[PDB]
Amino acid sequence: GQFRVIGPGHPIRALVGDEAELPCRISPGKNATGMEVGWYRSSRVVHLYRNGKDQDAEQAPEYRGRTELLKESIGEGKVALRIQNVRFSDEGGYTCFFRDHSYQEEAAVELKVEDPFYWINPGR
Repeated sequence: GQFRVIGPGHPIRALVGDEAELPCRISPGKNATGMEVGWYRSSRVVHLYRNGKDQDAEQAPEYRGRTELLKESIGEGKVALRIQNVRFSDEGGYTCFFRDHSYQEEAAVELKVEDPFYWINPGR
């Protein structure tokens, strides 16, 4: 009962090739700089932050060099996962979590993907 984790509450929409930012915050708001904060696929680790820095060695391959965790507001308990070069396999559910020692809470976030160039390279 220390805190709950809340997402945007509605799907984030992105076009193929765009960057997409998925937000998550702890409530009540408090400093999350010292917590483990992660994102996984709804499990496959999309991005993980712990001990003050992104843990590159702990994320999956389909996301290496393709993610960022925006931490400008982490001192207020807010973060956003930025996925670069969105593609259809990125569509769907994500789980964001915040862990403070033995306590962990999470939220579900959805990404919807539209291909603005759906008409290219037909017939093969």
